Amino acid sequence: MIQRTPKIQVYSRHPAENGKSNFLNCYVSGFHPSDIEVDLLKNGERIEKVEHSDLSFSKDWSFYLLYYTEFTPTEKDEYACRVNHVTLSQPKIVKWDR
Amino acid sequence: MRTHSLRYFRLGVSDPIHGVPEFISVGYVDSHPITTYDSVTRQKEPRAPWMAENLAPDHWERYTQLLRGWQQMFKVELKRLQRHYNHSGSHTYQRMIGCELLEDGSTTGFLQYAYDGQDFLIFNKDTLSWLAVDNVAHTIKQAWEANQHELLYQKNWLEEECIAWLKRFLEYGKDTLQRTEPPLVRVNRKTALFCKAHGFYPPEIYMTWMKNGEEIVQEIDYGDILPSGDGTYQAWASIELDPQSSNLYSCHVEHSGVHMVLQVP
Amino acid sequence: GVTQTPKFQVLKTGQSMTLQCAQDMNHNSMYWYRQDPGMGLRLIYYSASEGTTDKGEVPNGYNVSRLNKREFSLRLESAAPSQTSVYFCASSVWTGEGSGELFFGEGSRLTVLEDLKNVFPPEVAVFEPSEAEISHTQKATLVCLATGFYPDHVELSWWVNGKEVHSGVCTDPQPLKEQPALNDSRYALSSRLRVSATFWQNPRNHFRCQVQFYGLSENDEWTQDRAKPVTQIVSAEAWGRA
Amino acid sequence: QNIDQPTEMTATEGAIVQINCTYQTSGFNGLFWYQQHAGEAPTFLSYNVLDGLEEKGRFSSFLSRSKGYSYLLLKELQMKDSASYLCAVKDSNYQLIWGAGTKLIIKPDIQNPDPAVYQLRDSKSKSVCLFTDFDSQTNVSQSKDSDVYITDKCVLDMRSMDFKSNSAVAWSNKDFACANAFNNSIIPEDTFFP
Ligand SMILES: *[C@@H](C)CN1C(=O)CN(C[C@H](O)[C@H](O)[C@H](O)CO)c2[nH]c(=O)[nH]c(=O)c21
Repeated sequence: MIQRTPKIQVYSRHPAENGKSNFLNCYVSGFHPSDIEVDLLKNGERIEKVEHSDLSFSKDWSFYLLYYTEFTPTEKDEYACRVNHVTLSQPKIVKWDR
Repeated sequence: MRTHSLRYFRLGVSDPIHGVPEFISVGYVDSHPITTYDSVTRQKEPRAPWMAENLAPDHWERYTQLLRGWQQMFKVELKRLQRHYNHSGSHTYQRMIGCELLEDGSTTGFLQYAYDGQDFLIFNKDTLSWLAVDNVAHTIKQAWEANQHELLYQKNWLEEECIAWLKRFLEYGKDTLQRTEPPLVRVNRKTALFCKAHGFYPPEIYMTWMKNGEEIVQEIDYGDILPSGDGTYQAWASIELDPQSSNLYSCHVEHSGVHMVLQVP
Repeated sequence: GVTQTPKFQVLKTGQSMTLQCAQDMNHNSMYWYRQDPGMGLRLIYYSASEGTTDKGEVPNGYNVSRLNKREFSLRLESAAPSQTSVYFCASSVWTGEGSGELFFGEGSRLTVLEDLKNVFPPEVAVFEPSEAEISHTQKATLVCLATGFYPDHVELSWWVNGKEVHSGVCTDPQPLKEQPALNDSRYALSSRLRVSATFWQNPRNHFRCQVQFYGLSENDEWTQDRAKPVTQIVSAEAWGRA
Repeated sequence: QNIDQPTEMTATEGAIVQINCTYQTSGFNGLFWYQQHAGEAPTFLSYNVLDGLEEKGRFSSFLSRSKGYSYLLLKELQMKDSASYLCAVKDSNYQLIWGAGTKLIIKPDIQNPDPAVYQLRDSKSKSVCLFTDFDSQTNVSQSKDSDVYITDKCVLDMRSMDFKSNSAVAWSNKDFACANAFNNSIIPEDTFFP
């Protein structure tokens, strides 16, 4: 009954270049159980139109998800992912260090 | 070709949250979801366009009925485990079945179950026996091994039916499952050396660094293969630049039968 | 085991009819089949698990209801002659198993007719053993005949001294027709019971041939003067001789 | 998607019979054999899903998935084995496909043939003739005149005496006599008419 905490990676579909519309990806992987909650933060603000893949299963009985949303990067903006899990008391934030 | 796999997962939760279904069953070919069913929709549906384009509605009708009974089967199984374990609350029952078709034509098959994400029972199609991880599993193994007929049927499905299914899907989604998009590989500086690759399918790739012609696995920081979300994948591997010295480092990448080398000035 | 009712039924074209089936075995899957001469079993409807049903191979004119984990009822909202058949209810532990074997009910025989006008209970007569046979073989062979009955809804039994006997008995499996030309022909069926000539010569021995006939039910309207051919037993007897 | 097995097979008491079955299905998930007596519920006999012979008592079942072929083998045949044997195959969708079935007929081993025809008189005076005790080799053909009736071969077992005999019944209303009864059938020459 040992739980596994999620692994949160923040990155972009293609290499980041300011002024060109890209995609920002939050890949939450290797967590257990399947109840998870993920949001994408624009300078700390939630992003409404955020899409995600359906839940998916791993050989090692864990699960993984991909939350992604369209965006255009700017030097002014900092982007991070917020994930809450049963294994987390404080929701965790992961910044996008490009 | 390459190696291809067909897998069928089942998930059960004893105390579902509002919305979080108490049964989900998803089918994969390699890494692509092909089918989905859950206790809420109570019907089986494709997750890939080429699955629906090629399977008649009577197929989905038929397996929808089967999955409904299988969903019931799973609910009962999880109850007995929790009773056996003297467990209460929410608990997870999982089961993965599938097969592999290798490049050389050899096949593999597997079947296993897991309780609370823990390896619980593993099938062995080559000895017609079950591997129990603890006493509760052994008690289940004692019963399951009794019906010797089911073990035999298990072996046949894993070895023959599964492969036949998988081959069928390979042709159905040939233009997607059997495609290849080569990776774009660049080298960065950050101070270490980042050898990044993006936009490549299939997702399996090998990357490593070489010190003048000798690999150093210990001193290489590999990154996971992540999905870019457009159907391709990306990954990277970093290495520390010895400042007091100066060697000739080089990035090596293997992907879908192509070996590629970049050299640092 | 698996209990399905009724064993026999007679229906007029356009009637409604329901077959009961229950299983004591705590199975999840239940099936309704129709078995017809010439071809194998054909599934009508099936219930892969509680609270779920689906059409089989021939679901036209039929409907089913998974009442609970135990009962799976089959309905004929309007009977047709093309529906005359033997219906078997089966259950298995689960569907999708490999070795999951089926468990069948006793079977239900239906005969759908344009009108009940041709339903006639059998006439049963018993013929004593030939004198020649007794002194030649030391054994007495009896013969029983059921004549002019329709439809083929009979069960023939032998009753020596009030107890059903099975040893030394042979009943025709297929009852032949009295007038084979017509398709509405009456059926006739014969049987044999053989015992030691010592048994036959004892006059304190009572032999009875019983024909159980399944005809009209309790809520079947009957009009014509000739008596209602309700489900009934027709017997003929005989005693021992010199 | 079809299943093929013979219609009728006749084998002698105490001998061996091998009922064949060939199947062509989209996928395969096991091959079943069911026994079903006259007017009785079918019952499970054997399941095969991997190639090879499986033996259990007198019955044995063989599967060759590659050849799409199987057979039920019944050893030391008994009179009680007369029934229909149903060959059924599960397909890739677990849908169970039933063959037409095979009707098995066990000829008794008539030890001491005593062919003869006897007349029995009505207890409440039609009249009938009984062909009994003949060899299992003989067969009985239908009558030559409509309004004259004959039944098929019938085998009774006097289990107490360990004695079995064949029999058939013929009757009519007409004119009709026991000597003219079974003229359409090849009757043993030494048959006795009193
Ligand atoms: C939907 C068409 C996807 N399937 C399958 O096609 C078949 N399948 C296999 C099944 O579990 C075994 O062959 C059988 O129970 C013997 O071990 C399957 N299984 C799942 O658990 N989930 C699925 O979605 C499918």
